[PDB]
Amino acid sequence: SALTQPASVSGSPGQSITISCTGSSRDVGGFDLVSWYQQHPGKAPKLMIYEVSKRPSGVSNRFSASKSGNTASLTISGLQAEDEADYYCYSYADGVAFGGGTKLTVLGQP
Amino acid sequence: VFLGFLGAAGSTMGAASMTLTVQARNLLSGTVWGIKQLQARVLAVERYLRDQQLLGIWGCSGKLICCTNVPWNSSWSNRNLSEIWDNMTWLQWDKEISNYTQIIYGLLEESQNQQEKNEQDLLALD
Amino acid sequence: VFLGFLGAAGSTMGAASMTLTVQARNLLSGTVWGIKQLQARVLAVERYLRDQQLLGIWGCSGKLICCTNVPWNSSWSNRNLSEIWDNMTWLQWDKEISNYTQIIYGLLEESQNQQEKNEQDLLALD
Amino acid sequence: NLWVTVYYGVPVWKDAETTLFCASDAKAYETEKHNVWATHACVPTDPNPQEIHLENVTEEFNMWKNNMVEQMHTDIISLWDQSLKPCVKLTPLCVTLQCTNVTNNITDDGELKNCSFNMTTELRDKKQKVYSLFYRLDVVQINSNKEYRLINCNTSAITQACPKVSFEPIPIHYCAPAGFAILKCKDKKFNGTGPCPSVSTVQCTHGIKPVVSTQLLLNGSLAEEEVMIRSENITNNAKNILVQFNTPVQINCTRPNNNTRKSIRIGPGQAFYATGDIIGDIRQAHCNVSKATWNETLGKVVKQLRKHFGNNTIIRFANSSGGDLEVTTHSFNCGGEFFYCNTSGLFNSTWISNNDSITLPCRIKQIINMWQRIGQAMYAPPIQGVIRCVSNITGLILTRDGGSTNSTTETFRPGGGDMRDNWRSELYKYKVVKIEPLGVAPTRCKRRV
Amino acid sequence: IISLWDQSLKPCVKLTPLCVTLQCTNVTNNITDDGELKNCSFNMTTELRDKKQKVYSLFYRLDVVQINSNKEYRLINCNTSAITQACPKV
Amino acid sequence: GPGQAFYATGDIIGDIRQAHCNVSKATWNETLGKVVKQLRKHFGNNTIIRF
Amino acid sequence: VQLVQSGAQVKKPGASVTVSCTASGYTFTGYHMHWVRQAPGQGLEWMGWINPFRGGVKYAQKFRGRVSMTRDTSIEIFYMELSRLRSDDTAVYYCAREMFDSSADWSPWRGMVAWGQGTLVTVSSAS
Ligand SMILES: *[C@@H]1O[C@H](CO)[C@@H](O[C@@H]2O[C@H](CO)[C@@H](O[C@@H]3O[C@H](CO)[C@@H](O)[C@H](O[C@@H]4O[C@H](CO)[C@@H](O)[C@H](O)[C@@H]4O)[C@@H]3O)[C@H](O)[C@H]2NC(C)=O)[C@H](O)[C@H]1NC(C)=O
Ligand SMILES: *[C@@H]1O[C@H](CO)[C@@H](O[C@@H]2O[C@H](CO)[C@@H](O[C@@H]3O[C@H](CO)[C@@H](O)[C@H](O[C@H]4O[C@H](CO)[C@@H](O)[C@H](O)[C@@H]4O)[C@@H]3O)[C@H](O)[C@H]2NC(C)=O)[C@H](O)[C@H]1NC(C)=O
Ligand SMILES: *[C@@H]1O[C@H](CO)[C@@H](O[C@@H]2O[C@H](CO)[C@@H](O[C@@H]3O[C@H](CO)[C@@H](O)[C@H](O[C@H]4O[C@H](CO)[C@@H](O)[C@H](O)[C@@H]4O)[C@@H]3O)[C@H](O)[C@H]2NC(C)=O)[C@H](O)[C@H]1NC(C)=O
Ligand SMILES: *[C@@H]1O[C@H](CO)[C@@H](O[C@@H]2O[C@H](CO)[C@@H](O[C@@H]3O[C@H](CO)[C@@H](O)[C@H](O)[C@@H]3O)[C@H](O)[C@H]2NC(C)=O)[C@H](O)[C@H]1NC(C)=O
Ligand SMILES: *[C@@H]1O[C@H](CO)[C@@H](O[C@@H]2O[C@H](CO)[C@@H](O[C@@H]3O[C@H](CO)[C@@H](O)[C@H](O)[C@@H]3O)[C@H](O)[C@H]2NC(C)=O)[C@H](O)[C@H]1NC(C)=O
Ligand SMILES: *[C@@H]1O[C@H](CO)[C@@H](O[C@@H]2O[C@H](CO)[C@@H](O[C@@H]3O[C@H](CO)[C@@H](O)[C@H](O)[C@@H]3O)[C@H](O)[C@H]2NC(C)=O)[C@H](O)[C@H]1NC(C)=O
Ligand SMILES: *[C@@H]1O[C@H](CO)[C@@H](O[C@@H]2O[C@H](CO)[C@@H](O[C@H]3O[C@H](CO)[C@@H](O)[C@H](O)[C@@H]3O)[C@H](O)[C@H]2NC(C)=O)[C@H](O)[C@H]1NC(C)=O
Ligand SMILES: *[C@@H]1O[C@H](CO)[C@@H](O[C@@H]2O[C@H](CO)[C@@H](O)[C@H](O)[C@H]2NC(C)=O)[C@H](O)[C@H]1NC(C)=O
Ligand SMILES: *[C@@H]1O[C@H](CO)[C@@H](O[C@@H]2O[C@H](CO)[C@@H](O)[C@H](O)[C@H]2NC(C)=O)[C@H](O)[C@H]1NC(C)=O
Ligand SMILES: *[C@H]1O[C@H](CO)[C@@H](O[C@H]2O[C@H](CO)[C@@H](O)[C@H](O)[C@H]2NC(C)=O)[C@H](O)[C@H]1NC(C)=O
Ligand SMILES: *[C@@H]1O[C@H](CO)[C@@H](O)[C@H](O)[C@H]1NC(C)=O
Ligand SMILES: *[C@@H]1O[C@H](CO)[C@@H](O)[C@H](O)[C@H]1NC(C)=O
Ligand SMILES: *[C@@H]1O[C@H](CO)[C@@H](O)[C@H](O)[C@H]1NC(C)=O
Ligand SMILES: *[C@@H]1O[C@H](CO)[C@@H](O)[C@H](O)[C@H]1NC(C)=O
Ligand SMILES: *[C@@H]1O[C@H](CO)[C@@H](O)[C@H](O)[C@H]1NC(C)=O
Ligand SMILES: *[C@@H]1O[C@H](CO)[C@@H](O)[C@H](O)[C@H]1NC(C)=O
Ligand SMILES: *[C@@H]1O[C@H](CO)[C@@H](O)[C@H](O)[C@H]1NC(C)=O
Ligand SMILES: *[C@@H]1O[C@H](CO)[C@@H](O)[C@H](O)[C@H]1NC(C)=O
Ligand SMILES: *[C@@H]1O[C@H](CO)[C@@H](O)[C@H](O)[C@H]1NC(C)=O
Ligand SMILES: *[C@@H]1O[C@H](CO)[C@@H](O)[C@H](O)[C@H]1NC(C)=O
Ligand SMILES: *[C@@H]1O[C@H](CO)[C@@H](O)[C@H](O)[C@H]1NC(C)=O
Ligand SMILES: *[C@@H]1O[C@H](CO)[C@@H](O)[C@H](O)[C@H]1NC(C)=O
Ligand SMILES: *[C@@H]1O[C@H](CO)[C@@H](O)[C@H](O)[C@H]1NC(C)=O
Ligand SMILES: *[C@@H]1O[C@H](CO)[C@@H](O)[C@H](O)[C@H]1NC(C)=O
Ligand SMILES: *[C@@H]1O[C@H](CO)[C@@H](O)[C@H](O)[C@H]1NC(C)=O
Repeated sequence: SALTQPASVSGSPGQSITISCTGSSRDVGGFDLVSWYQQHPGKAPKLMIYEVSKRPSGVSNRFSASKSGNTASLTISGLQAEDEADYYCYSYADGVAFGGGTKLTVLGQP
Repeated sequence: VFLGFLGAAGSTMGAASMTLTVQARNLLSGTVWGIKQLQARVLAVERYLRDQQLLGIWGCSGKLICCTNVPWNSSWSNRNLSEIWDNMTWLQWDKEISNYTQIIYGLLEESQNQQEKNEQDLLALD
Repeated sequence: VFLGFLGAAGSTMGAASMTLTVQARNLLSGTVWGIKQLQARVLAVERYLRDQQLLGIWGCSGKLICCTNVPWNSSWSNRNLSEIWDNMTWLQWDKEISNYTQIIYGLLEESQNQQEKNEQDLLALD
Repeated sequence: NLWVTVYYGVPVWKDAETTLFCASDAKAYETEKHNVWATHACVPTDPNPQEIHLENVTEEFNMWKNNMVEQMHTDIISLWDQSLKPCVKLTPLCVTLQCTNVTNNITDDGELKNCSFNMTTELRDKKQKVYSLFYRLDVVQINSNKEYRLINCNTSAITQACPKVSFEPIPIHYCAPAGFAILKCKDKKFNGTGPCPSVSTVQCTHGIKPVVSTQLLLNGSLAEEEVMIRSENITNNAKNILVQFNTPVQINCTRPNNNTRKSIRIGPGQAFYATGDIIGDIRQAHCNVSKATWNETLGKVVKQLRKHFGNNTIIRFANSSGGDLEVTTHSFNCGGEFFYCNTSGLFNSTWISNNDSITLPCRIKQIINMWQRIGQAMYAPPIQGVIRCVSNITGLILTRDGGSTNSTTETFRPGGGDMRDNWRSELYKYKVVKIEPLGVAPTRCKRRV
Repeated sequence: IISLWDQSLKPCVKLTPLCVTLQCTNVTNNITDDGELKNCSFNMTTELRDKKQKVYSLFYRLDVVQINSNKEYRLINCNTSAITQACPKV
Repeated sequence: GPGQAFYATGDIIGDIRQAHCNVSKATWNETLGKVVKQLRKHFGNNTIIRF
Repeated sequence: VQLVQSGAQVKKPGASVTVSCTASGYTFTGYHMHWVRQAPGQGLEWMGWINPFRGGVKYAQKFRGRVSMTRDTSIEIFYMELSRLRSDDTAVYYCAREMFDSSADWSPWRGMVAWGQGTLVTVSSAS
């Protein structure tokens, strides 16, 4: 895809983690609308971070989003067992481009 | 004092003369069922112009203060200045003078502006 | 000069001080889809009378000129006459002073007409 | 020490929005034609269209945040509805139409259905059997021969535009009331946004022909000097590319079939104008464009597009992606009946570094539901005789295609559909401003006691 | 309120072809009902003027009144007055 | 219609009951009593108020 | 708001699959509609977007020519037709409602707030 995400990240419950979305200068850096969707295994994804940093309704303040140059980042504070799902990055690369997807695992074997 | 619209309505007439500025600005306020406001705000503009036209046809041409050469007739509830300007309010005032207000306007616009403007016109005639 | 309506828009405030008689004359302009013209010609007269009321409740009562006794507060863009009447135009002027117009109008009406008009009344009451 | 002074009638304007009225030309006043679609009570225009010019003036124009186009769109929709309402309703036309193909030979495509049906006459007791010649885009088969019914007999209440009115776009001048002025940006190079160097004041605009068309700005105003490419957000491809030509491209559109009109009486005082038998040759509508002029115009457009995207790049054209018939094709009204030319032979070229005419098939669709007003569709009556109109293409409503990981050949496809762009092609250089004639200013003057 | 009420009903749907002879029967219930639920089936003009439609509905007792085989009903206020359905978008 | 739809009541899914409105008997008794204490003012010093 | 989709489909390689997504609980003619494709076990893929007002569609480069997106504003249903099906097209398809209106406050791409239940299409050369 037009973005490169970590293959799988892990963390301990209650801590904070940072998932990186690495894009070029014309997709992630050239605009300010990197979003983060939460896809549970076998279910439809859910928008949990719209715009580039703002979050839509239904999502608590445990998620935050930032951007440094052409590298976006999703920070999760206070990890919980419910967050053991996939989290996809999204950017406007002269169109629609998504991150490679990253499997999240908390309090569990790799 | 700025006590809002109609702030000193119940206060004395002498003190109610210092709040005429808040009510002089509020007299203008800047399909179906929209006809209400369109027929009301055309009534507001036509109403304020009626009072302004009267304020113009009289010897005032001025805002919130006017003095005319019509002498106060004793038949119009003869009292004293202290008995009125401090013991009465503007609410109580018109309630007893609501007899001659139409004719008081008459001698105050006819005998004044048709005379003192004509006297002023002939004073500059030379 | 008569350069048409808003003819001296980009001109300096000193030169635009003589075209005031123009931009005033064009402030009044003498079914379905015909409600537009009626609503527009009502809004126009209401806005014109709002501005005229604001002008009357000030110590002007007249057009194209006015003066008063309210001092220019040093906080409100303390400059010189040529620094404002010759270095700027009305557009940049109101743009940089689109802060205090409301409170300036309020002071102009309150501190003057509620004080100087009653002052005239009491000095003529003798 | 300084003192405040009040100036009444200062050259001061502020951005606002207000109900703009109209002003029509009195030359077409003798063409009343029983309340022509647009101009009925439009006040006469200015005999001397005074347009004052200004200097040392700069205004931050915005053709995409303009509120004049919204007022124009709402006024056009309301005027259309109010001109449609007093016409005849076609609610009894929703009947099972026994339709066969027109009397023709092989190599026909439908597109001409001879439909017979039991229509109600004047007397409620008796009934009547009448026939008409519909178009395939107007009927749909319900499922012995094949039975059809009108396309808008299940989702909308069809109404027939009473033919006493016309559809000719008449010059409409959107004029602002007292205390308001309109600022014309009379410079050559103006992309739509930013400050305008030459900002003049005027009471209102020129003669605007409210043409309702897609993929092509017919009978529009030409560009200041050279072809101009206007888009809200260059990076956005969805933003409809608004091209303004400098040379009008002639386009000759002809409905060659000689249609006869049958005035069937559906009710007491209720008429119904249907297409009788076509007398003459059965051809199909077409729109000729001189191939050389269209080629050189597309060349100018790609030359200008090579300025907003890279120094040199490859620009490609293609026929519309998809959607309703009103977007995939070029829609417009020529002689009172709206039709659509697919215009595939107009967007086909590809430019990288460095006498005849093109003919496009045009399909007619009498039952119309423009502006997507769900529940209220229109019926366009037929027009007697051959229809011919020579229009001037002066604009293009394009849209850029999505990019990729690497994009060296950007492709543009026609589009639009939303009629706000047809108005943004005329109300881009205008903006309304309210006058604030009250101004406080310091000086040495001071009133007496 | 009255004038504002009518202006919200005029653009709604009119039910003048609604009240035809309704073959109303009592809904599927047991004894000790009170009525109050009439299962009415009636012919209704479909989109096409030619074809007709045999459709049913569940009206209340206060809405229907028997006009005078089983019993036949019709809408209560469908003499007297032209019934109008308040379009449910509002 | 064409394009005119009479929203009718379909089959009632579930149990067939009738509508009702509940009102706390503790409050309603107390509310009406507070009214009688005020209503007795306008009719005699003490009279029998019946609802 | 709810986006109800069809059931899982079984198509042979080289066929054409037509999926439907019905919407409920909002204004149908004021929100874009994205068509998202996802192979089971892989990342997320985009196909195109539909504007219900006149149905202006824009497809992705990978499926331009194969995919055709339309809509019925009467029933308020988006239809996606896919031809020249290959073994790679065995995947789950979703319909994503845009977060905001496309006509207002929409220059750039953002938001897929609501999704569908997803339809699994199985393309395999087996019988
Ligand atoms: C761009 O500008 C073109 C120049 O004005 C214009 O072309 C003319 O369009 C009119 C109609 O729009 C053509 O006139 C028609 O002529 C026939 C023959 O007499 C009339 O029957 C017809 O009247 C119709 O009558 C119906 C019944 O009363 C009524 O329902 C219809 O609405 C209509 O009034 C017209 O008068 C004229 O020949 C065209 N001239 C040429 C040669 O260009 C284009 O249509 C215009 N394009 C757009 C997009 O508007
Ligand atoms: C539209 O339909 C409605 C509903 O049917 C209808 O309203 C009803 O009309 C009838 C008359 O058609 C009314 O009937 C009367 O009701 C009173 C009170 O119950 C009875 O006393 C009457 O009985 C008799 O009374 C007198 C005895 O000497 C005589 O006048 C005569 O013999 C009477 O039969 C009689 O039943 C009924 O009350 C109303 N009310 C209802 C149910 O709505 C309405 O009039 C119709 N509109 C029309 C016809 O335009
Ligand atoms: C009013 O009438 C108009 C005119 O008929 C009508 O418009 C048409 O509606 C039909 C359905 O109501 C549309 O047909 C659909 O088209 C899509 C195209 O992708 C098909 O996918 C639909 O189903 C087919 O495919 C399914 C597979 O997912 C199969 O399960 C199914 O059996 C079908 O094979 C279906 O055919 C049609 O496109 C429109 N367009 C036209 C011709 O105008 C409108 O909907 C009516 N409105 C109402 C409900 O009153
Ligand atoms: C559409 O269908 C109708 C119904 O058939 C056609 O009308 C009928 O057409 C026939 C063939 O022309 C007519 O028959 C002959 O017409 C001439 C007219 O001069 C007449 O002199 C002959 O004696 C004979 O009647 C017929 O009258 C006519 N009318 C009907 C309703 O029967 C119609 O022509 C068809 N239109 C097309 C172009 O397909
Ligand atoms: C843009 O151009 C394409 C290519 O012309 C248009 O689509 C294609 O149109 C042709 C002619 O109608 C179709 O050909 C016919 O297809 C049928 C089956 O659908 C077949 O039975 C006929 O023998 C004939 O081959 C063609 O299928 C169709 N689609 C494709 C994939 O080529 C398209 O409509 C144009 N778009 C616009 C907006 O004009
Ligand atoms: C009031 O009367 C109507 C009409 O009898 C009742 O509706 C009908 O109920 C029957 C079942 O008792 C339905 O039949 C079934 O329909 C399904 C539809 O998919 C079909 O698969 C079955 O084989 C069977 O035919 C019938 O469709 C339904 N409607 C009509 C138009 O007849 C209604 O239920 C009664 N009221 C109540 C509350 O029971
Ligand atoms: C509307 O169109 C705008 C076009 O200018 C667009 O903003 C611009 O987008 C480009 C990328 O397409 C940015 O270019 C580069 O800017 C810096 C350079 O170091 C980095 O972010 C990247 O290298 C980037 O490619 C422009 O900086 C950016 N802004 C400007 C002033 O041109 C908007 O994003 C579009 N959408 C919106 C929401 O306005
Ligand atoms: C619109 O009309 C044009 C007319 O040229 C169509 O273009 C070609 O038409 C010929 C007619 O025999 C076909 O064989 C071609 O396949 C068409 N396309 C191309 C790319 O040459 C065009 O396809 C039409 N658009 C439609 C049908 O929607
Ligand atoms: C719809 O119209 C048909 C017209 O035939 C009605 O059918 C008749 O109904 C009566 C009363 O039930 C029967 O005695 C006849 O035998 C029926 N005729 C036929 C041919 O079926 C039908 O009842 C009407 N439906 C409603 C409820 O309005
Ligand atoms: C209404 O009555 C007419 C009677 O003419 C029906 O038309 C029938 O006869 C026509 C003349 O030969 C044929 O062209 C029609 O196909 C034929 N229709 C049938 C029943 O097949 C007409 O169909 C009747 N009702 C409608 C409008 O369908
Ligand atoms: C009532 O009289 C007092 C007298 O001092 C005055 O201050 C007050 O404003 C009056 N009431 C009002 C609100 O007019
Ligand atoms: C004063 O009153 C008397 C008696 O009513 C009347 O004749 C006279 O004209 C009045 N004078 C004025 C100034 O109105
Ligand atoms: C004025 O006073 C007289 C009595 O002198 C009375 O008849 C008349 O009604 C009064 N007019 C009013 C109160 O307007
Ligand atoms: C611009 O300035 C010149 C003087 O430099 C003046 O003559 C002209 O009128 C100004 N333009 C406007 C619109 O006032
Ligand atoms: C002048 O400005 C100061 C604030 O800087 C304010 O406190 C003061 O009241 C102002 N004076 C006048 C005359 O408005
Ligand atoms: C007035 O000035 C203050 C201080 O700069 C600023 O915060 C405020 O927004 C201004 N108000 C205006 C420009 O109306
Ligand atoms: C001709 O018309 C008949 C009648 O509806 C129709 O069945 C047939 O397909 C049409 N043929 C074409 C496409 O010309
Ligand atoms: C037009 O120019 C302005 C100013 O540089 C810029 O902000 C805008 O995005 C440009 N877009 C258009 C409308 O072409
Ligand atoms: C259309 O016809 C006119 C003459 O009526 C001619 O001048 C023009 O060149 C023609 N346009 C085309 C596209 O052939
Ligand atoms: C347009 O003209 C150029 C120059 O002769 C030519 O290369 C190109 O193929 C032409 N395109 C069309 C559409 O005829
Ligand atoms: C489009 O261009 C191709 C050549 O690139 C040509 O074969 C085709 O016929 C053209 N389209 C039309 C509308 O004929
Ligand atoms: C092109 O034709 C239209 C027809 O309405 C006309 O208005 C326009 O002025 C013509 N083009 C030019 C530049 O004359
Ligand atoms: C049936 O209908 C009649 C007449 O409306 C009613 O009296 C009766 O209670 C209903 N139900 C039963 C169970 O008979
Ligand atoms: C209505 O229900 C609420 C929630 O259960 C309850 O608190 C309240 O007391 C109830 N009111 C009545 C009239 O029972
Ligand atoms: C109703 O409630 C009030 C207040 O508790 C009480 O005084 C009164 O006696 C009660 N009435 C009855 C009939 O219980």
